[PDB]
Amino acid sequence: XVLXEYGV
Amino acid sequence: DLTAFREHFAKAKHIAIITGAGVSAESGVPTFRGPGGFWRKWQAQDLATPEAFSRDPSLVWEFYHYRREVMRSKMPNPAHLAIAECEARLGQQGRSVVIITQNIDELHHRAGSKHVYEIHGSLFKTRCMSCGEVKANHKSPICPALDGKGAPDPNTKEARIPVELLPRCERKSCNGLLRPHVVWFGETLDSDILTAVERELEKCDLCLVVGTSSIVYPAAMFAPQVASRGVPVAEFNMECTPATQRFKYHFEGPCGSTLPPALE
Amino acid sequence: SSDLTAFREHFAKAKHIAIITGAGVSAESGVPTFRGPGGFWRKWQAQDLATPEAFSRDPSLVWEFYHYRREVMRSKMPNPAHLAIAECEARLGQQGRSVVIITQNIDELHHRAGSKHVYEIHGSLFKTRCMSCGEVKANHKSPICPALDGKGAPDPNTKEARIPVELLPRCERKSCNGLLRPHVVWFGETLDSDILTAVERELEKCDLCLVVGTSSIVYPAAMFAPQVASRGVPVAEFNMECTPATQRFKYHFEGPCGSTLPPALE
Ligand SMILES: [Zn+2]
Ligand SMILES: [Zn+2]
Repeated sequence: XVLXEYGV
Repeated sequence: DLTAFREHFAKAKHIAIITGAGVSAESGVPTFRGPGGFWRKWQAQDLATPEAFSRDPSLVWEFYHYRREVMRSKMPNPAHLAIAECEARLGQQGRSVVIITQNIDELHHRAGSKHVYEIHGSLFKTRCMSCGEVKANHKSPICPALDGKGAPDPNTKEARIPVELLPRCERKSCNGLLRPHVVWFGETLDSDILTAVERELEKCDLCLVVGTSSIVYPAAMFAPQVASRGVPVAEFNMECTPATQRFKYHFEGPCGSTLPPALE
Repeated sequence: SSDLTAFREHFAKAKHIAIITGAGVSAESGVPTFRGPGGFWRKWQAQDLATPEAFSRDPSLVWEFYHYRREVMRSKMPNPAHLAIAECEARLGQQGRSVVIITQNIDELHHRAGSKHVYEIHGSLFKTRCMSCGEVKANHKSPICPALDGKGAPDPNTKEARIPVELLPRCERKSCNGLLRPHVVWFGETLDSDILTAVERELEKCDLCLVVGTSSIVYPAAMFAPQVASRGVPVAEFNMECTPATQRFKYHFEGPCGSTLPPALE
């Protein structure tokens, strides 16, 4: 799954 | 160039509008990013996380209670509406218009946009931590214990509510703890939603990025897909647009001003 | 009364609210109204064109003027007041609480914010009246008719469309085929007795009245707010007219409606 803000 | 944009808009038949928090900001909604964006002693980054919730729901719920209450005085700006109206106006003629939004304040819903994708979920939706149910909730206060808590001042004492008295699952066969049905830092987006969006974008023949830019999350997950098919993309935001290297359709300045002319 | 939270406790208690809107609210949405000092249309102000004679004597021209006004709404959105109202009306109704708008405006902006129990007392731009048989239907067609298509340009210089009357909008119930006019009140035209009776009823029922983007002391707000205030029902003004210290009613709330009102009604 896609993190919010790509992890940041 | 404006009238260039207008002739795609004329021709175009499946439009997909991505909204950032620029539009929310234009309605007076706070958004807790950088320059002066704190709540009491913390920025969003501290509170909008699963651990913060595990570790202090009283506090997290205060934060979120406050955000729910502020919407009571905060109305949809002219963009929110031009969209809603354009969606409706176009649909009449069998023309498709969908909103894809990083915002969670239901302001599109209130302007009356219908085919909408809330990709961060919503403030006015609740998820039971026990059974997992997702129901809408616009109660003010969401529960007695929070009644007029969540005040935004650095100094404010913490409501310090016992967890049993935070909002709970009304299906009392469970009575689990509810959380805001919102995507937090370090949580994945709903694959179901992205598939639907991915479909929707692939169908689109004109894309609008509004109150944000193509180059940053979340727009940047999508704009490529559509741009890569040669579909024109148009930004409407406050980001400045350097000399010499102006994009094919940047529309600098507040959405509320820029957009309704564009969409009429 | 400057004081906010005082007002809020009537609002809490109150069960039939009646909100009167002036053109202040329309102005706050960018809507032009052609009286104000610099606001002409080609060679004339509203006063010249918004009359029965002007219509009898040059419908081509009047219809141009009105065609243009209809089209400008296409870019002009409801401001936060228009909505707070609509939302408050809806939110209150849920709890069996009554909310009605009484409005001097003719731009359907309340309708578009989604207010329902509304009284357009000057009629509306987007309603048509047959001169022959008298029929009243809504009309949002753009253009209202082919002959006016992209006419009505506002520049002093602009040539007149000069349309022959048979090609101006007509009664499509061809049992008649009369000429249509805008279903609006013009200068020197009295208000619909039907509507006033309904309003008179509505006001008599109300236990809180709001005057918005106008003031109690001037026509036509002054036909209403006094009647109800005089029975001790509280009246609250929300406007940008200074209306000097003595002319403010119970609660004044000076400054733009869009700012002032949503806090008040939430
Ligand atoms: Zn549950
Ligand atoms: Zn007729």
